[PDB]
Amino acid sequence: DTYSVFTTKWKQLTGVDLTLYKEAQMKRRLTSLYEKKGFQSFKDFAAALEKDQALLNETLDRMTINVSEFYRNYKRWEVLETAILPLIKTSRPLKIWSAACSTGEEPYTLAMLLDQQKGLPGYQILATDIDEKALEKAKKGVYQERSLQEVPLSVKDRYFTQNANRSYEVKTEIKKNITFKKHNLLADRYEQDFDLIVCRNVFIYFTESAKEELYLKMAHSLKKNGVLFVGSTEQIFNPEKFGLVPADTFFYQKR
Ligand SMILES: Nc1ncnc2c1ncn2[C@@H]1O[C@H](CSCC[C@H](N)C(=O)O)[C@@H](O)[C@H]1O
Repeated sequence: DTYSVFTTKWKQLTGVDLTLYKEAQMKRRLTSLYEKKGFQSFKDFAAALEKDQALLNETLDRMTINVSEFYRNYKRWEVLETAILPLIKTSRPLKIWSAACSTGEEPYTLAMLLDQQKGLPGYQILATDIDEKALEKAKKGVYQERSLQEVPLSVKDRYFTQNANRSYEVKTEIKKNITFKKHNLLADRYEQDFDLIVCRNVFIYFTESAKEELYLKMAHSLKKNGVLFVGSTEQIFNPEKFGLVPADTFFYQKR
């Protein structure tokens, strides 16, 4: 099976195991991507990826639909703000994970939302992705207005400089609370004791079996009463089996 042989090679080069991704769907996206570059097989595509780092980094950067924006599904962030933050705040700083942060819109949202919380003891956000080019971009912190349409104007004025007409940059007072790190949700060790884990619009790529395994690792990585925030098409069935209780739509609390 040519995709089988290719999956083996990709795992060896990047540690990413495509057997843990929906097959028909990823197989089609990657066929499309090698064909656009005029490869004629996975075999030939694999050979180039081993010899061209840029092609490899480009391919990781193209294995999902990764366009993002601040406050993606804006009303869910008000839920987080009003309904969820009271459940998780304690006397200690909040420890947050933005798991699959892409170009950084999400973790920056989290930081700007949390900074507005007067008297919150502190906040710490780990922001991870497998895509190093997206992490590079997130670190730089420069966004075009298209990524900021849901940022309320006072928040945009407070936490970014506007450097040109539709070009803004996140201030250091926000960046300093975020650590951008290369990390594979499917393979790498998870830190522990998070108050909040935000993992949105990534599980959609994984097989049912792979994401079920990741819900249990996440439930484990939460402090008791901590919360998991998922994407607006995602759902965990029988959350009680993971020791999670649904808090509002798309939020799960560790009991
Ligand atoms: N195994 C894996 N571990 C970590 N990140 C992964 C991954 N597989 C894919 N990704 C990343 O998942 C991202 C999905 S885009 C979603 C970004 C953001 N959470 C939002 O909601 O808009 C991409 O940046 C892709 O690089």
